[PDB]
Amino acid sequence: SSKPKYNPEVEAKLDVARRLFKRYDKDGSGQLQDDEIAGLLKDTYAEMGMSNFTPTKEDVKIWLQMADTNSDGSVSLEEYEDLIIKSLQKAGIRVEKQSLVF
Repeated sequence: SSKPKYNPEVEAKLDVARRLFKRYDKDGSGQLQDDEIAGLLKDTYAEMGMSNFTPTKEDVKIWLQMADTNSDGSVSLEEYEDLIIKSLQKAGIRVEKQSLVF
């Protein structure tokens, strides 16, 4: 019903990641399979001026487990952005999410 409250510095990075998602999602399925992720990293890496290494079905697997919460070989829009959140924390971006006491 209600969504959390993230800082303006967080969404700022989540926006650029949103376009990159659909940029590869041609099937419009809303999930980046091990294949769709193969080339995705190549671009996602360019964001940091990286060499844009070309991994394989194996490497992509270890990367999928990080983003994907179900590790079902599919990273949803919400499952992908999160991957950048963990990095944004160390990158120098303050983020806050609605967390209550269990």
